[PDB]
Amino acid sequence: QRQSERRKPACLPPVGVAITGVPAI
Amino acid sequence: TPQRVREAVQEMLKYGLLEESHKPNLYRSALTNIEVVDRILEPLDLAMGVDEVRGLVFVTVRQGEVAEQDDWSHPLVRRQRLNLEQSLLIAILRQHFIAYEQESGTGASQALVAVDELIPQLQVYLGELGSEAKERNRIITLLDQLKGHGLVSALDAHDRVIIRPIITHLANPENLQALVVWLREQVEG
Amino acid sequence: TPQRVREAVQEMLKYGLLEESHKPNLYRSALTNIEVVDRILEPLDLAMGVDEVRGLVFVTVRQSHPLVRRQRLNLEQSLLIAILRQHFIAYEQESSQALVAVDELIPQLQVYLGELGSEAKERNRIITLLDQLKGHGLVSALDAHDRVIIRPIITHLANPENLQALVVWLREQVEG
Repeated sequence: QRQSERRKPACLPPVGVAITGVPAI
Repeated sequence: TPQRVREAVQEMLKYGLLEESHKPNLYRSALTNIEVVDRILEPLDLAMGVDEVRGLVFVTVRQGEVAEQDDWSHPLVRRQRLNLEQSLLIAILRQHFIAYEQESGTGASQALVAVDELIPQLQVYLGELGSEAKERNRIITLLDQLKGHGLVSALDAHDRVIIRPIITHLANPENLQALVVWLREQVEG
Repeated sequence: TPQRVREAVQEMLKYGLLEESHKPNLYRSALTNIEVVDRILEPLDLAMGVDEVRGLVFVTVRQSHPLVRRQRLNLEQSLLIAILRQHFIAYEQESSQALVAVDELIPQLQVYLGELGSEAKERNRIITLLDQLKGHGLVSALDAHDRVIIRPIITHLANPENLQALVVWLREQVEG
């Protein structure tokens, strides 16, 4: 019932990380 | 450097994963050149994970000598961190994937779950809103947030979502144990 | 492989440019490790170019590249690129950072694209063009006193082929 607790970040490594959209060029 | 190896590396880095069911040629090219791919990706601080049983080639953060690099401070990482609501939704989807995988045999099949089935289970924890519209909008927002991480896909015409097998590597038992310990410490004090 | 070298290479490839005024430590690390950066970027068909006059370390496609996308600009952007380039040339002939006022570029654009008859239209067009050039990383953020900062990359804007095309198009627009 607390929004702050529900939005507290957890610890899970990123899996299947794609490219950063574009090389910014 | 072989052209196929370079193309497989480019596609895998662009998308984050390669599936044999859709890209069998790229999957075989990257699978047969593990040492070359590792050598190429070593300067980038990245590592490659392969699941031949499920046919997937994904990219994760390479582990250095640093005890806690946080796996999120890598310059090439673009995505945001994960909170508790999305974590519970991911755990529920993992349970659904387990249920799908238990009674499965040979043949090409997909894990599809309707939203209405998922609504009461998440209402059990989060609670229930006055109107069904509010809960439906909240669930759609959460599903869009998780689709941004590539765990699911867009809804079809029959109000269903597809659970990608990548969650199997997201909810591997080591990460599950780590998150369980962290949440237990969060509750206890 | 040194951590500083990897960080400098990653940042340089992420942004495409490195300035000592912004990242002096990374600039020194890359400038003292030319051979290491060249070896790292060799399999990627990329090379490091150094401009010690302005401290600009850029990435050039050594040799139409898998990791580099080619996009063309319109005349409404080409003429503003010419205006900013000539302003920066005038500033560097005066011998820091080239400061160009927003009101400065209004007549230089109106004499070529006509007069829209409204100050609001001129301001909106100037802001949109400046933001479009910001998308390419050619200038800095707008200042409080309606001024922008021109980056040293304008010196290394492109090869003389694009400069000749730019001057030809500018002369054509002046002809009208």
